[PDB]
Amino acid sequence: ITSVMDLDKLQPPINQILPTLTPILRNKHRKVEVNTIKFVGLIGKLAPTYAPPKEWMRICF
Amino acid sequence: WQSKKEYLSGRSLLGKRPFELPDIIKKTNIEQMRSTLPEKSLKEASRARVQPKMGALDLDYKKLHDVFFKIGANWKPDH
Amino acid sequence: ASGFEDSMQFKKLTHAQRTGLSQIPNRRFTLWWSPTINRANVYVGFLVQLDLTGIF
Amino acid sequence: MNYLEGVGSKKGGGGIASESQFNLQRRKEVESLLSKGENVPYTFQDEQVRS
Amino acid sequence: NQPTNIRTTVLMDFQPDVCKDYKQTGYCGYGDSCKFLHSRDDFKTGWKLNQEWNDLEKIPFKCTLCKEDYKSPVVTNCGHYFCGSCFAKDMKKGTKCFICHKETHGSAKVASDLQKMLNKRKS
Ligand SMILES: [Mg+2]
Ligand SMILES: [Zn+2]
Ligand SMILES: [Zn+2]
Ligand SMILES: [Zn+2]
Repeated sequence: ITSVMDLDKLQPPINQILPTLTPILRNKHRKVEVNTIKFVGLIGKLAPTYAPPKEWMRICF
Repeated sequence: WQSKKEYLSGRSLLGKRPFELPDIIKKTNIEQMRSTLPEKSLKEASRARVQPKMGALDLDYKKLHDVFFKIGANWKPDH
Repeated sequence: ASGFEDSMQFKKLTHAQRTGLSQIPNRRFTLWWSPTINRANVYVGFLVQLDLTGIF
Repeated sequence: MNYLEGVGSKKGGGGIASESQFNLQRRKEVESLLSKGENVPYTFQDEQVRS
Repeated sequence: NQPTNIRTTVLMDFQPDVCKDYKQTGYCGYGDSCKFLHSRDDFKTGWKLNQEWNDLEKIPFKCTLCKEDYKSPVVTNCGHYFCGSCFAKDMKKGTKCFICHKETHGSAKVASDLQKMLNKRKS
């Protein structure tokens, strides 16, 4: 939905989505880690400006 | 060849010095910011992953670019 | 809850994480019974309103 | 009233640390024991009498 | 059957129960046991992405050469503006803008659009 639809008009919005994903990266398994890392990297491309840079550093770890 | 020694064997290699950055690069000041030659409790490290801390190097981007391009354009190794 | 407990994590849990009890089932019990457990008819008690809600 | 339990946590950061980090710690201490604590110097350091 | 005649003052509850470690970091030490919310909100697009690694008036009215009113005005391939006497004199020395230092090539338009926007009546 996110890649297809415009970011600005996403309902949740993005700035509320991204901090919900960072604790999901700790979810082990694979289906979650794979599908998440593709979602987080999407936002790195499309909307980098939302989460503050100390949030991107919490993801890099 | 004809040496059973394996080409590189110690006697000279015992005393080889670690590495010296070329002088032009050493101008970029990195030598001071990260001291490699020659600390953090494991608890304090795991606290850094969660916090984290920003602006560790304080390197200047304009200076780095010029060393390779503007100032060190024609810099070529000595020998 | 009997389903998925095994695979949470293994080595990683901190003492509280591993030993302590989850508040999550009690919260489920007090949501389901909320309108009795929270009712205005009470003998003695004082009204408060939550910050941004209209819930007393 | 969950104080009945008796576990707790400090309010700082994110605890356990990563298995790779434990090995680095454990292989330094093992080389401290067997070494009997001596500092074996680097070859370039320009010579604390050694054992 | 709450009594008929009573006014009870609402007392706001201002304390949110948000867990301050999980709000900031996204990791809470206590885990599923934590007595608080864990809800994780973040601010509002504060940051502007500028990379160091890689009715505005832009028209000065008095000249950059005369420092006087534009007379016989001049346009370049920029938005530069000069007097007919101005621009001709700069090329006697300078190759480029008195401002950009881009290539003018001595190219100068009659700038009447200036006199327009320097009219009170525009065009
Ligand atoms: Mg305590
Ligand atoms: Zn918590
Ligand atoms: Zn002039
Ligand atoms: Zn110009």
